[PDB]
Amino acid sequence: WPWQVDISFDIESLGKKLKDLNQACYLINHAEKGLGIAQSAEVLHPVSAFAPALGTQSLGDSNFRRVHGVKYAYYAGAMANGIASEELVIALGQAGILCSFGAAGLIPSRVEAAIKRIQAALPNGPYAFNLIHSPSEQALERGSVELFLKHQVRTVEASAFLGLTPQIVYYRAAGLSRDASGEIVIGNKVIAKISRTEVATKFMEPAPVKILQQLVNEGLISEDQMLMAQSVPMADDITAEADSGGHTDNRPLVTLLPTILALKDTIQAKYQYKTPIRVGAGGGIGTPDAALATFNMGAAYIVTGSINQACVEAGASEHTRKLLATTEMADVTMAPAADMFEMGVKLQVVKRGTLFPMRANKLYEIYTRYDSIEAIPAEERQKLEEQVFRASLDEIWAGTVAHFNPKRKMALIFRWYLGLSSRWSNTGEVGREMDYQIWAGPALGAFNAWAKGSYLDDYRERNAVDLAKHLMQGAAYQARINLLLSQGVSIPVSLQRWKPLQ
Amino acid sequence: PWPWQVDEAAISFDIESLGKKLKDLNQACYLINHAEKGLGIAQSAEVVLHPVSAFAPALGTQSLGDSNFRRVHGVKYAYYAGAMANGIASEELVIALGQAGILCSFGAAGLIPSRVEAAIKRIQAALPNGPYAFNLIHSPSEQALERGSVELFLKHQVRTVEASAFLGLTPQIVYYRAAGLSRDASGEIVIGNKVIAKISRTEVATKFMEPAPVKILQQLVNEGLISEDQMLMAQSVPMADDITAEADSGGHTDNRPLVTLLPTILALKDTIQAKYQYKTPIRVGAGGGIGTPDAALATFNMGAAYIVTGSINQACVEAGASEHTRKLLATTEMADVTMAPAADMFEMGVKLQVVKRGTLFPMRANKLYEIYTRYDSIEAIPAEERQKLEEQVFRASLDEIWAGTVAHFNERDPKQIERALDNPKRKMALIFRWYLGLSSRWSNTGEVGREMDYQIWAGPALGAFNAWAKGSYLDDYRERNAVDLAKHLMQGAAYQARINLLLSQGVSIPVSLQRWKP
Ligand SMILES: Cc1cc2nc3c(=O)[nH]c(=O)nc-3n(C[C@H](O)[C@H](O)[C@H](O)COP(=O)(O)O)c2cc1C
Ligand SMILES: Cc1cc2nc3c(=O)[nH]c(=O)nc-3n(C[C@H](O)[C@H](O)[C@H](O)COP(=O)(O)O)c2cc1C
Ligand SMILES: [Ca+2]
Ligand SMILES: [Ca+2]
Repeated sequence: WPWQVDISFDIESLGKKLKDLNQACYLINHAEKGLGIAQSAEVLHPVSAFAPALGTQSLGDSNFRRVHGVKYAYYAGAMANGIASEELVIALGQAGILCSFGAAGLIPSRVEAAIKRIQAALPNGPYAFNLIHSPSEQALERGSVELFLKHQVRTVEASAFLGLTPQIVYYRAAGLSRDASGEIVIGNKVIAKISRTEVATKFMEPAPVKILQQLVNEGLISEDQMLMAQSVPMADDITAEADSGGHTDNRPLVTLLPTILALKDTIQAKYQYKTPIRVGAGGGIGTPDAALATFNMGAAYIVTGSINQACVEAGASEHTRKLLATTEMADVTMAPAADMFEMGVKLQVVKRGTLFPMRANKLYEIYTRYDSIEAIPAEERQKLEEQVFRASLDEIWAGTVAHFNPKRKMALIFRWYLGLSSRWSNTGEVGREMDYQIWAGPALGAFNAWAKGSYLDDYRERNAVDLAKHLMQGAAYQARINLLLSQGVSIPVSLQRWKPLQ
Repeated sequence: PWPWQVDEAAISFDIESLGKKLKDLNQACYLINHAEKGLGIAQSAEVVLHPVSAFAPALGTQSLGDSNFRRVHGVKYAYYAGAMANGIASEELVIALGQAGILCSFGAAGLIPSRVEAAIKRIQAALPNGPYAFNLIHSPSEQALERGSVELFLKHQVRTVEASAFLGLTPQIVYYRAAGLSRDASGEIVIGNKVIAKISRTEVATKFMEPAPVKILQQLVNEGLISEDQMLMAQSVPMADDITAEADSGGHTDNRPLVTLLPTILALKDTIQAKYQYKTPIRVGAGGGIGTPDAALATFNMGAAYIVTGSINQACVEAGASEHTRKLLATTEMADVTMAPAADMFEMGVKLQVVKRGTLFPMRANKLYEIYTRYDSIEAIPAEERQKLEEQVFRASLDEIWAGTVAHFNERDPKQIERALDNPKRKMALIFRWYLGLSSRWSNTGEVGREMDYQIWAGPALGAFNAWAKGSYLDDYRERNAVDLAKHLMQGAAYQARINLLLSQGVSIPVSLQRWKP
């Protein structure tokens, strides 16, 4: 290196200079004091190692930040039933951070209200809305899309898809237009969250002609839109969702992400889109360490979820938040999902401080083993009635009927619990604590452990914005440390990691 | 920020040339954003003609991982190929890796002592100065056997053991460690017998990071097995030099996320190292999920001293696995693995990670656990379900299987047969375990006609590998050499570090150059 200097061997000061990512670091050894650092040099103590000013903006894909209009290559993933609440979106968006409104499970009127509120607060973004695939209820998907289009909601996080549907195709294609120069403008942005290559492929490739044609025919998109749709991917960003809270197939981040990046390279080479497809990732990200790891694999951006439910902005009860602050990595497990209960799908939930997973598991065993509720041995039937429902199955069924084969009846009854248990947690239903269904992964325990001993120990002091900052600033910090280490600098262990001190 | 300038015609804008130069890790890279032709790159600069807008130093694989790991183990990369049972991590594998300066752990688990001794002799002939290791697997039921292995290792001066499946210390692993301790000419401690402990739980890591306890040491001294000075020395050095954090992986696993497990173990390391202040610090590396350069890089950059591979090595021509298996393994995609009942600890619900494409083992094994748990006894299994097992799985009556098992365990370990009845559950388990046991052997040896029952250990790392490799010469199983894979992961990781660097400076690197490809 070409520099020399004439500052500093003061350990506390070493920490301060290292942590200022807005300034370059010039490193000196000598003897003693034996590692020194300066923030200015000149083209006579020469310089042994260097780190440039590289901050949070240096992580991830700059195009992600440009396209979404955000300060970080980060987003807070949707959380069902308004858990990713209006307050959450607004707080994050006010900070220049992307967040997906948790539309899943909410009624249309509720979603409309959220749109209005969010748009009032964030007239020029950033924000996204969750569009969840609803296999059983196509009309509902159509409805959400119409709403989004009606209000010019420009960004959607598409999740739980098994491939394309006419509704997501419609959203995508309806946003396309030509600029003065004749180039395609992609007005409706899509972030497709996936865990399989088969589905990723569908979103990385253009929409099919036949679906497009029907949309033209139905008067939903224009001929040119149909044409344009054939030359742009179905999503701008692909979120690889590894092992995570909620619905998940438990794939390792370190294998999923690389696999999807491989796929990306393949598709990009084949289509040569003018704007390259981006691949980001989530699932397991609760620390600076994990955040950096994910960027380091080639993630365009990172996604958090579990840690955000723990924050004061989230639509989750005080009880629940409090409990989330104590939840360790061993305190989560797989349990039956209300959605696709019948096929045995499971989701990752909290199992300490609640009996939900045991109870859900019981409902599945019973559902699968009996023909009808009548076949359930008056025996365990009565314990269910006592411990789970707190009312005869018949009475549950009556309520259900007012909310409007025997196997189907049994499911409908059981889904009362599977469904309401999530609501109970979200709203804080008193006396129903032991039945709270609370979605979370190992990310949360990771976070908690990382934060132990800090101000973050108090659930009341957890703000989504702050968490984002820690992950991003921490990652950036640790990137600098790696750079110096790579060069043979002896950074003291106590400075090697970003910890929450303030 | 950059104090150099560069004369044109040293610069290229050529994309073929960009790639070549980026990939040359022995030379630094000076980048310039020219009005045109845009991105340029040179490998020499002035110091005052265009100014430099981005830089990457010459930094190669040696900057990855812990240099002490390399010095201590006498290897050229901070990497090791993990043990694979029943000789899957074969003599051929160990030799090929060791000959290249790459650490490999011989798969001694399940092999008989004479076989292990033969292995030792062959390996030591080929590698008189290393590097190599031997797997010492904990056998909770069978301390005499663990004892024999250590005895064999000490006899032949096998200096490096990969200690796996431990739940804590045992007198055998302690003996191994302590017996290797000597003084140098200055009186300093020499750690002759190196130990790499592979763990997934903090409770176990802790034991291996701390010194051997007084009580066991004292015992060894009393038995005449180690000297008093060796006992003294043992109190100042860790039980293991290296701790491998094993995340989600092929074979036995508790499916821990690498991105949460490794930082947890590193933090523990820091704590213990700070407490004991060992002259040579304890190190933590990691495996589980490492099948690509991206993953390798991220792992190093989390703080791993080294990386460990396992699933990908089984796929290589040196592995002690059948040609059929190896060929299969090249077809395995990331979702083509699943958890299945383990033969070892079947009854306790222990599972392991196996291939589920091109073999029905997992489906069949899972069915067995289902049946075992559901029914009181073999006689209670619905006639037609039991029939389908006999046709499709056992290829014989359950009573014929039982017959063989009795005969077998009566010559080997009659305790099982005794214990197992009156108690139909245990008898049923014993019968089912016949399949769980042999299915591995079938794969390893390539039993003809038992292809759909092959038990083949593997995690998603293999799938990621296959995806990474797709379209390359590596598509052909016959072209997969362990050394080559190691080198690809190491060099690729180095390459990606440079790419990341440059990207972080805002350099527009073409998508096709962002990842290291075969
Ligand atoms: C309580 C909770 C609710 C969630 N709800 C949704 C949802 O409705 N739709 C969706 O696509 N993802 C949902 N997610 C997934 C997150 O958006 C994110 O992808 C995931 O949580 C990241 O993994 P992590 O849990 O390891 O952080 C939810 C996650 C949690 C923890
Ligand atoms: C087929 C196979 C056999 C293995 N046998 C052993 C063994 O006998 N002892 C052991 O400690 N680890 C064993 N392992 C684990 C590997 O040594 C290594 O730790 C692990 O495979 C790395 O994770 P990965 O599968 O994601 O690469 C085995 C792994 C595989 C795939
Ligand atoms: Ca999820
Ligand atoms: Ca394993």
